[PDB]
Amino acid sequence: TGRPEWIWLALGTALMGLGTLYFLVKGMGVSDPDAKPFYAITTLVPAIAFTMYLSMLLGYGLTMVPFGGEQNPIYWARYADWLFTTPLLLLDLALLVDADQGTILALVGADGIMIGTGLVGALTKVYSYRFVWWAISTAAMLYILYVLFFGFTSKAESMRPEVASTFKVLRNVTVVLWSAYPVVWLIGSEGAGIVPLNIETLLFMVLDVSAKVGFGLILLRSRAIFG
Ligand SMILES: *C/C=C(C)/C=C/C=C(C)/C=C/C1=C(C)CCCC1(C)C
Repeated sequence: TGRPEWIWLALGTALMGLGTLYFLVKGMGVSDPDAKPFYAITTLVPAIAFTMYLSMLLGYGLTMVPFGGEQNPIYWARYADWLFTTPLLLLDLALLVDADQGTILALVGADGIMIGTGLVGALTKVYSYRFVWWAISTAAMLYILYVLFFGFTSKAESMRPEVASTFKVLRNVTVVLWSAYPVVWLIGSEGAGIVPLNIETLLFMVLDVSAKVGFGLILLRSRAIFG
């Protein structure tokens, strides 16, 4: 179809694929059992992002939704990606600060709501309602971020300065990147359609890749993954 954004899809596929292979080889060569968890989870993020990025590049994960008097292109494959990749990244942090089971449960659930109402809004035909679902999805994200900032950061204090310092970095990267998605959605094709689809795809690959490959490298290169 030669759509104005295939350039960004092919670059995301390439970066996600590269990060996936490096983590895979870096994780399968480690003998520390207690380290496997982090490597398997971290390699699994790029992995999923790769496949979904490849599908969109090939013309899938796309559907036209009617609203605003137009037939808007909605790349739904993104949510199929985020549904499994966000809670997995949340788990990496949870296993890092000795996060309690009840906490992990609440974070995974809130995350489920976030992507759930997120896709529903992106598929809604009543323009104004799309922003209703967007509003609920965003609130769920702020909850997760609250727990990550106030809660998780407090537990990372019972760790060594090595585990507490690696978490603050991953927490900071997660807070900055996750915070930008709702805005990108709001002013993009799923929202006010102010920023064209090609730019939007560019903004997402940068965020996706930074929050996945950029997240994995920091976590896997550190020595705080050695329980
Ligand atoms: C690898 C992907 C990552 C780390 C994705 C993070 C995605 C978010 C924090 C997405 C948030 C959204 C909202 C707050 C509301 C509107 C719809 C979403 C799903 C784009």
